[PDB]
Amino acid sequence: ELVMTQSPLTLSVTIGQPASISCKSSQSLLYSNGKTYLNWLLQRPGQSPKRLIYLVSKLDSGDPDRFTGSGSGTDFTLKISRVEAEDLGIYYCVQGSHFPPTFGAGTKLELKRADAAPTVSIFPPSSEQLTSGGASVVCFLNNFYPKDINVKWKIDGSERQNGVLNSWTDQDSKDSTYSMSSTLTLTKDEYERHNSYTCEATHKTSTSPIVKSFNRN
Amino acid sequence: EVQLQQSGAELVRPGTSVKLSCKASGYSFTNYWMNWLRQRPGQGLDWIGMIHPSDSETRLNQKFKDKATLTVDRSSSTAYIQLSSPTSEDSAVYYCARDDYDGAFWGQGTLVTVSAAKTTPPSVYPLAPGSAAQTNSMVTLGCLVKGYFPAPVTVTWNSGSLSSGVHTFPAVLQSDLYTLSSSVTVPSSTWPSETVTCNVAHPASSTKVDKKIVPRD
Repeated sequence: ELVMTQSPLTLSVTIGQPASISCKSSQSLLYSNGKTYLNWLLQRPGQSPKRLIYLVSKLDSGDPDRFTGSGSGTDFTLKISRVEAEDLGIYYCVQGSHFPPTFGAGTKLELKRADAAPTVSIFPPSSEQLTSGGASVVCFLNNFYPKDINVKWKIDGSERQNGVLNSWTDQDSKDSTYSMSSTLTLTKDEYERHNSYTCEATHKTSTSPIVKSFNRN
Repeated sequence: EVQLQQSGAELVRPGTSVKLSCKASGYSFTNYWMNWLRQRPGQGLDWIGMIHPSDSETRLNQKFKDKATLTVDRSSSTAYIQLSSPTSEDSAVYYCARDDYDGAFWGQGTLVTVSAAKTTPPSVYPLAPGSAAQTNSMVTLGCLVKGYFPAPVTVTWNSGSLSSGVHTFPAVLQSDLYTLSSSVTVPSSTWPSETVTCNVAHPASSTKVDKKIVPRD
């Protein structure tokens, strides 16, 4: 099939500053006639996708000349001379020369800021939950930046991943940092067969794994 | 002008079926193709297929060959799609669109949730500090709002008093049921001395319960 590799997955822009997104195709979109079918859409949070450019560089109705599409064959780029608040969102790449038409994963615009280590808190299962037979350990890694983080649950010794569920908040509009919740869920007997529970995060702010664990004692 | 109005959020019991509609208006319905896209939770965009309302000629993405059936009703210029025997894998926001020379226009989309689940109030569990004595000055507590359905749920701390330093993570639909968590941070001098409680509501169950975050033994 045809594959669209967009990048970066998340672009960190600065209001007023310019921005550039890349989209490559696993094959040429240069069709038999003269048209190379490649458009970009912009989905602002909570909205429906809105096509911005069509046929590599043609702007749509009411499109600030701030956006500029360009490219040829397999390589294409979307640029914004000066990012404005309203531009923030996910930008999508889509091809129509090959069938079926395909999209790229989308590039998310995010406001850059200063690196911030995350705060970490681990929470042992609620007795109230135990009584019901289950047991979930929760870990919160709050107000960190950059968004890129790596979390692993370490029980007693090794890493484990059965019943682990994570969730991410959107970029906070007040401080521009991210937060992540991570929940390890076990049966009560599963939980009771171990002593140590650790929430281990690897973020760029620390050359050392950030840990916060607890033993059942 | 131009518009594509889609049907309201539909709940679909797994292994059955559904039919969504997209009402065209403000142009010659039977003049252009009608596209249908999908967007699973958190994912990008999938082009399902397209149908021309002039002669009902359809062209489908082979991946949905046996899941999607596209039809049109000239009289009321509505375009339909029918999901045949949908799994949880089909839960997503479905869109209809016209993306051609004469313009690119998208519907507002229809949320589809596939789940045998029935209305279910959530199990609210208190996230109390395990034993990380002080940690510093600030302390974070939490509330695990587990196992409800459908969405959403409202979570507030101390009836609204506590607003800053709060993180209510996006709900994650896992195994027929929605689970979500929320954290809160306060100065070690206010808790446990005072009383922190999350007050979470679940409109679908006409429920709203409070969970006092008690200092762990």
